[PDB]
Parts: sequence; structure tokens; C-alpha cells
Amino acid sequence: ATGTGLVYVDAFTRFHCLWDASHPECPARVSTVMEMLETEGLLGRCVQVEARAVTEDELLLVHTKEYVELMKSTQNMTEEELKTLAEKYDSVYLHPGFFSSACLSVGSVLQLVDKVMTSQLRNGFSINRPPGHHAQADKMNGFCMFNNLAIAARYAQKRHRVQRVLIVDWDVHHGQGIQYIFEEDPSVLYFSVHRYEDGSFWPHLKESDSSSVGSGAGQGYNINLPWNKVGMESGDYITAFQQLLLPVAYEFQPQLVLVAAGFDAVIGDPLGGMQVSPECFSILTHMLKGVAQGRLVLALEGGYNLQSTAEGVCASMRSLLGDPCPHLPSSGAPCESALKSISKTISDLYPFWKSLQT
Ligand SMILES: CN(C)Cc1ccc(S(=O)(=O)n2ccc(/C=C/C(=O)NO)c2)cc1
Ligand SMILES: [K+]
Ligand SMILES: [K+]
Ligand SMILES: [Zn+2]
Repeated sequence: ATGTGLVYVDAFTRFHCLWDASHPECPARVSTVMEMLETEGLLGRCVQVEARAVTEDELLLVHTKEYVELMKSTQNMTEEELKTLAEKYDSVYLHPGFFSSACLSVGSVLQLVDKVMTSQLRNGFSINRPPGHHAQADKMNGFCMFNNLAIAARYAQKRHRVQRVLIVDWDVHHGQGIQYIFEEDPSVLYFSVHRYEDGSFWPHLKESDSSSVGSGAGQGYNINLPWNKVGMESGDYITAFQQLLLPVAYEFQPQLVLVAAGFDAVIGDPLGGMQVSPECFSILTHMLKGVAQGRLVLALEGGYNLQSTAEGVCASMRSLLGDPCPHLPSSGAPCESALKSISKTISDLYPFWKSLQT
């Protein structure tokens, strides 16, 4: 009843890049996380929750039938056919076990949502791969096949009659797939903090700027915080959460919080270029527990330094378990660049949120 759920299955390690032995999205990502959770004594304090395969109908909450059929067919393809198809998308690989593992990756999040919404667990973390936040209605993208958290949000709405879901994406990349799926939807609030650099950082989209606030019925319910300098630190994230994200979150009154919990913003990541201490994520996780009765589910997205990502997961897990907020190595003030970005996003979202009108 008062526990923290954890999902991990060996299938999460049974796919990898056949044609690039050094691809950063690899099985060692999750096995290293699991090893550190054990050596830190955190794994044994969690409630083990079994994974399950997403159903076709659940995938169709977000993805097209044509795309689901195509992805289902990759389990029977030759390596040459997998490479030919993978190259039709931006930055993906395929593997005979990718579809099977991707279905368990979605399902792991749904399993935690079930436990949390029925008050059987307080919160949970899925240690899943492949990641999801770049996947789109009809295409793979950015190492992702299915959009784990977008499916989970719509599942929570359909299965548990949740009205409002908050998705917080602290991966260093913009989860444009999530943004696109919910762009016109005021019932799912999407917040992303990400490296941008005027579009020079992948995925190079103007829609990743803070001027993209949602459209149609969804205006105000998409919040982008783009960083335009590398080297951001814990203080930059803490400031953004205290004065932008959490004021909006309390005004929105979500009934479930889903976190796209990537750790490629952590110190040492080979792709992210940021300097956030892993301990920062204990603090960010604590803040999110005050909303939605603490009904909080984290799911692994990116993070490609094996040690840094494990440390980030552990720091988040200590907070889910209710351990004391840890002292931070560098509790410095935010930098000028971060403050410019935060001010501009606040400016763009001001008309929609009373809690930002200060
Ligand atoms: C093939 N070798 C060189 C690895 C590689 C390095 C860089 C790029 S990239 O810059 O084009 N790119 C595309 C997607 C992402 C991020 C994914 C993510 O982490 N989401 O969380 C980054 C692609 C591939
Ligand atoms: K992000
Ligand atoms: K939205
Ligand atoms: Zn990422």
C-alpha cells in the first residue's frame, strides 16, 4: 500500500544494434542501473511489479494501425531488411527482438499506473528500454518505437477515468513525439526542459522553442524550456521547477504525474553536454510528489553514461522511497542563460496560468 513499485525484466536486454557495437542505446544501460540499485540496497526496498505486453488496442490509443502492423512485422525480418527500414527514420536501429521488448517497455509503465491509481503503491519506476518520448503516431524516431508515456497517459484516462495527466520530461532532448500527440489536448499537460541552442541541438525543431504553447483547444498546455548554453547545473533545474513547473502543476491539478526520466542531462553523459549532479533528481522528484496525491510514475528515457544514469536513477529512487532530501554538492545560483530561458518561457505561458502572473 505504501510501497514504491519497480519493473525490470530480462527482455529489456535482449535487443541491441547489430551493425554498430558501440551504439549508446544498449543493454548495459539497464543492467548497470539494476546492479547499482542492488549494491545501494534500494532494489530490495522496492515492490517488484511484473511487466506485461501492451495490447494492440492500447498501442492504437496513440499509434496508427498501419505503423503498428509494420513494427509487428520487424520480428521476422532479415538484418538487411531491418537496416533498410531503420534508415527510413531519423536515428533508429532495429533488431528481431525490438518489437517484443518495446511492447514490454510500454506495458511496464501501464502496470505501474494500475498499481498507483488503485492505491496499491504510492509511486513507481520502470527500468525500461527501449525509450519512448520521440516515437510518433506513425514513425520511429530517436531510438524509440512506441511512445511509452503517451500511451500510459491515454490508458490512465480510459482505464482509470483520470481527467488530467501531467507529463514532465527532464531528458536532455525534447520529447517532440509527446508534444505532437497532445498538442491540441488540454487534458494532458506536457512540460519539457531540454537543450536547444537555437535548434542546433537535435532534433533541430523550431517547435522545441518556448513559443510552441499548444494549439487549438490545447493552448497553454505545452510548456517548452529550451536551454541555449551547455553546462547547465542543478541550480538551473531547481529554479525552473520552483518558479515555472510546480506553480503550473498545482494550478493544473493533475491526477497522475508521468516522468520521462532520462538522465542524459547528468554530468558525464556523452550526448547531453550538461553538468547536473545526479543528486539533483532527488530534489526534483520530491517536488513532484506534492501534486496528484503523489501518484507519480517514472520511466527511463535516455541517459548513456552507464554510471551517471545509474546514479540518477538511484537518486530519484531514494526520493520515491521517502528518504531525506540530500545535501547538494554545488547549490549554486542559476546562470544568466538559464534565467533568460526561464523568463522567456514564463513570458510565453503567462496568459494561460495565473500562478505565473507575479
Ligand atoms: C550513431 N551514433 C553516432 C550514435 C548517435 C549520436 C548522435 C545522434 S544525433 O545527435 O543525431 N541524435 C539522434 C537522437 C538523439 C538522442 C536520443 C535521446 O537520447 N533521447 O533521449 C541524438 C545520433 C546517433
Ligand atoms: K526533455
Ligand atoms: K498538451
Ligand atoms: Zn535524451
